[PDB]
Amino acid sequence: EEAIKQTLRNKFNYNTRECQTINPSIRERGVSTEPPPSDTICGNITQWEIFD
Amino acid sequence: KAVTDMDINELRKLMIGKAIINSSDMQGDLLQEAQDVIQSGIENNSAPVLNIEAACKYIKENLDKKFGPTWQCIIGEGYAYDVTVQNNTLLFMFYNGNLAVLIFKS
Repeated sequence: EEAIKQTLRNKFNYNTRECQTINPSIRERGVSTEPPPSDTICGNITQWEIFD
Repeated sequence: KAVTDMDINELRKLMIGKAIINSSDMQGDLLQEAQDVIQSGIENNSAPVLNIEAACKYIKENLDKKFGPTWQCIIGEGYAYDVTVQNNTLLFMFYNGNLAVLIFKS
């Protein structure tokens, strides 16, 4: 009765497919964002320097 | 005649719609935009007598909407300042007579 079961499972009564999904490879990256440099400016304005 | 005839009180009276640039750290194209807005802006709310608050209410709001959120603009007869600013964010142009306009983006 054991052989008859093994005899019941065929190649054309139990095919055996393989299937995987396409997985992207993991990757570890660094990104440092530093804003534009900020420069001190000193200006004086007097009535003469405008007129000059 | 010419320069010799011209006195300060004649020069100021002769011409009000003149324009003169001192410093210009900001890029060439962005100046052309701002210069037109501040000149048209001040003359509008110059009113009977020049409200210096009123001028810089208009210029502040205009330059917030036009470019960036934290834009600071001050005008005056005469003053001294040192002001930390970002690169290519600053124009200093004075209007004719006794009007000094500093505009920058912090």
